[PDB]
Amino acid sequence: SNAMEQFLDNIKDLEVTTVVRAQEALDKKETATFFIGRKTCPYCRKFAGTLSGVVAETKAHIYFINSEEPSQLNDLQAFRSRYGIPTVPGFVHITDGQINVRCDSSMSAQEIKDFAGL
Repeated sequence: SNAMEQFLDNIKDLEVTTVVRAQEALDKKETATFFIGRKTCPYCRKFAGTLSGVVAETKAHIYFINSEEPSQLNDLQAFRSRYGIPTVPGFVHITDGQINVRCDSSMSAQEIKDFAGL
């Protein structure tokens, strides 16, 4: 749909990756932030609009994980189960071996910046 195409535009400057890359950030004590969601969900689309603006404003590097990528089905299931992400959108901030998860499509620009340490 037109709205899904707007989603693809909104996420154009996010870096597509997988849950394995998030686990690497945990294990290596890296700081990295991930938006996990799907273009097909209106709440993911709302969140992606807000996030898009934050990325444009800050020039931040934030990752995107497609929560319905066919080739990633059981890795996604396992990660979402292990880290408590039963709905999308999910916003995941990893730093110093610690993971923080928020599943709330309404997060404001400031809340997003606060959460991602921007």
